[PDB]
Amino acid sequence: PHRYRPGTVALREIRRYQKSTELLIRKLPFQRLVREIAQDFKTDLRFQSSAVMALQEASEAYLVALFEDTNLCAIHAKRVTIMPKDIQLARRIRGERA
Amino acid sequence: PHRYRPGTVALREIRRYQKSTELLIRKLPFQRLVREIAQDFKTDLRFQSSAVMALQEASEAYLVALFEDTNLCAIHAKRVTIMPKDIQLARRIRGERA
Amino acid sequence: RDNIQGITKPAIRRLARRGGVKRISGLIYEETRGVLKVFLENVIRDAVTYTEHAKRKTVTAMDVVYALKRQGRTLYGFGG
Amino acid sequence: HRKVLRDNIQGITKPAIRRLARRGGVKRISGLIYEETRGVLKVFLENVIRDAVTYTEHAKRKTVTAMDVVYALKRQGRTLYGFG
Amino acid sequence: KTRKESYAIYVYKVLKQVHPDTGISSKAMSIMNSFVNDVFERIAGEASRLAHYNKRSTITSREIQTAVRLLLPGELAKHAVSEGTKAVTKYTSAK
Amino acid sequence: KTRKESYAIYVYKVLKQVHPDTGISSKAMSIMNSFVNDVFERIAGEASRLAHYNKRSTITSREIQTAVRLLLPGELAKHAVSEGTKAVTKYTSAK
Amino acid sequence: AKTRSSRAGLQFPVGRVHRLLRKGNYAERVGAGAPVYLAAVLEYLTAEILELAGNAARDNKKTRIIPRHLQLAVRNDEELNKLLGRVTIAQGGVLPNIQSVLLPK
Amino acid sequence: AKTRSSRAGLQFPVGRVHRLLRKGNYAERVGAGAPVYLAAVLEYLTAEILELAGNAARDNKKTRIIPRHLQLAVRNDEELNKLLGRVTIAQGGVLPNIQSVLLPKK
DNA sequence: ATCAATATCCACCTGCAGATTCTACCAAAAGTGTATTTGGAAACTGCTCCATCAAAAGGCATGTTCACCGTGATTCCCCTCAACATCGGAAAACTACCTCGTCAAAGGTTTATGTGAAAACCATCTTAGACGTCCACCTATAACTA
DNA sequence: TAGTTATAGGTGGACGTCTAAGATGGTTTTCACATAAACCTTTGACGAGGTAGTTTTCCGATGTTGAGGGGAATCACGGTGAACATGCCTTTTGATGGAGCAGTTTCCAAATACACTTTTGGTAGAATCTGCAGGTGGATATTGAT
Repeated sequence: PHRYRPGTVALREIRRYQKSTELLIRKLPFQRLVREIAQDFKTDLRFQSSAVMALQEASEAYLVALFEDTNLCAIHAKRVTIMPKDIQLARRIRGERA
Repeated sequence: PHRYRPGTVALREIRRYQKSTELLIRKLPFQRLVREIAQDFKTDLRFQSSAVMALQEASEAYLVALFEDTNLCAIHAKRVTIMPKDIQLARRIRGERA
Repeated sequence: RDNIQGITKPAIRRLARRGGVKRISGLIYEETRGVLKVFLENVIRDAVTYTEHAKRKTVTAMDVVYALKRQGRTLYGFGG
Repeated sequence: HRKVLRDNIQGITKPAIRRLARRGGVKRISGLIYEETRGVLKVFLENVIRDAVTYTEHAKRKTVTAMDVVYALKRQGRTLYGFG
Repeated sequence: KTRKESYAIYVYKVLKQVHPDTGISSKAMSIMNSFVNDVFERIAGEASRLAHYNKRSTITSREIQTAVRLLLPGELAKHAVSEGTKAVTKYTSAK
Repeated sequence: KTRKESYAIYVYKVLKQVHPDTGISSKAMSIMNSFVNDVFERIAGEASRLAHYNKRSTITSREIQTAVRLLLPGELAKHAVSEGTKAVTKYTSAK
Repeated sequence: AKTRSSRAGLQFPVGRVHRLLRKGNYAERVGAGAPVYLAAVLEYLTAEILELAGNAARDNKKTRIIPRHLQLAVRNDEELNKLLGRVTIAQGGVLPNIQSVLLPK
Repeated sequence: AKTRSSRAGLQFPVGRVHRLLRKGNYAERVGAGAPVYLAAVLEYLTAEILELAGNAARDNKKTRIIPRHLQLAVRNDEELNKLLGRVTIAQGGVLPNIQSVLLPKK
């Protein structure tokens, strides 16, 4: 039997994904989340196929970016693990929670 | 002989300065720094009194505002002392050093 | 119903990894979803405000982008 | 006329620095800070003044007006109130 | 003479309206003035952009609305938007 | 007919002027187009504003300059402001 | 003659705004109701602050509203603070708020 | 007749820009040299990216410049990255950069 | 577990400056009113592209179980906070003094506001056709114990 | 260190959309001569006001001496996240019937563009304010040792 060490095949992913450009959310759950929030905001609305991805591209690139900043927050606390406490600090300094 | 405890007459000021609105740098040493950065940038110039103060108001405000953000970066790392490491982070997420 | 929970915990960590992320808490995945919702809400809100104004019933890519611009998230690649 | 300018950046007194810091809600301040600060300030000022003058220059004027300073701060996304 | 028309006259009018027994520092009035201006530019352009986006060649009250509905935070938008349609509809009737 | 004018025709021209044996995606073209668009808007307004600041009733190449000097970072501004004054002087002379 | 402002029951200059939207190259063509609508939005917001400013000036035991009062208003208020996010007020000061981690024992 | 673009030795549409500055309500009056100046700035910047894009597309062993190449260009470059600060590129990806605190042991 | 004892509000009251508050007057704007100007919102109408429902990979979803990283302290080493000593230098008046940024003129461009006539450049794709997906097949670089 | 799990890769052949050469129709611009209308380069000149220059005053700055206590430095070892599995719901990856909404041609007004014709501003110009800006006690907290 073989076993990978904890937090070390983790890296294989990071590099792999940092190399790739593609969307890390399946369009459909996202599609569902978008259409929901729009109707939960204005009754019966349609969306250009482009418009949905456009949003996803935006959405992800943001999280992507947020996480980067959240990363450093952890490391600053002499920590290794990201937690609500970080995102809080991240968003508060950014100015969206400030 | 009467002595205030270390880190307790500190707070006096906080409460004192947070309540006031005056500028915490002396006009003149500031005056020079502005004229310098501008002359050793574009020679033999002049500054309307206001244009000088307008700068200082702004400059001060900025730093106080930065310190706020900095403070939270200390408090995040369990710490209670502001050090370059914090400002680095503070600016980093703010986007100017990233 | 909980399409916000449709943002799969792996899809979350995949996005996290791309940020340069080594260790991820269980509490994160919820917090994240929250933030995303907030983000989306804010965008879509403004996005629709345009669709609505155009006297249109279909949300265009432009609407989505003009909203992102307003947000200070300037997007490239959709006629933006 | 004229005299020259040398470490006016050091003219931003260490106390003046901590006074500003206190107003941020600051309890403990390192010795290394005071330099870092000055750095940041310089950077700030540089960036502002740069744009600020770019206006003065454009106006075909030799005097830096409050407006120039403000239109610069606006550009910077530091919208200032109280100088027209 | 130079003549640099402001708003102080009106800001004073709408002060005395809410608070008839309260003055105001010229410094504060200036801040206040920079506000009404800042707010103007913000809305005006956001609406200027709108006509363009919509290949529309005329600025309308309808444009101001959506600009206001975009730029202004929650309840404040609602309250402003209301008073807008309110003064407008008064101007339409009382011609 | 619809007619949706882009820049792609020119984008490709200058592409082959820098790398003759190198193409482009259509999706990358869209990004490139959005750039020239955003960058257009950026400097434009910046300079549109500049006229008003200085009470000037007409945009000039001069307003573009200072606008570029403002909008564009360090060395890239220098290099830009160059080709600008360059192509300009070529138009004035070879008129 | 009747002032266009009074034709909407406003204190703010409806005519001025109409001119100010022309002298800004906002569009080829300005509306007739838009300078009215906007002049009111502005009126509302002005009065809205002034409202919160007055009380601020009163809590601090004064007649004339000074800068600090405008900041104490805006920053203590939820929505204005969001609207005036990227904005700094001259002689504004700051909301006294110490972290509940630095407080004594 | 001679194209105004060739009168400045440019590939970018000098006439188009002249019209585009009118159809934007930028000012009451547009200049004659301004549409020229700007058309060039744009030309330069376009070419400037494309330059860095080409090489990026070449390092990754391809002919056609795709989105990723544009991002790999912009974000790896110092100044563009600053200019396109608040900007996101569709299908951009990210610069691979792991923190030198999470890396193994030896 | 009660006493020193700064420095806080704060109590008035000096008095000093920065509000309004008349009283205009240029008088810039704003407003009244009329033809001209055109941008719109008016109603049609042929379709692009948006939502319908359904075949089979693709990857989501707990489960099990173990290996390091903080809802544990504790130590202790030296960071920087707190009086206080002592002038240097900021501030806060006035005095030249002359540098430059406005009000008014004043032609001299520099630009716009018509439209015939050729000249890109974009639907419109139309059609080659070419770089790239998409993975075989074994290199082959690291990895976590044999 | 030498493995032997896990694919770091890694390097090359056909289908396959989907670059981009082409052409054809425009056709929408783009240009290129018209014509004062007017936006801007002087260009004096007069003062604001911004620089410098001088002085007297006290108000923060600096530069020590301690040393309480906050920063990190490591342990107990809890116990929280990452593997390494099959368990499959559901998200792709494909058709196909019309709500919407662009492209057309229109009077209907809903703004431009002027001519004067009264005001609402707006500095300014003082004209007197009269709110609050420090000055010396003073009662009053709350630290930090008796």
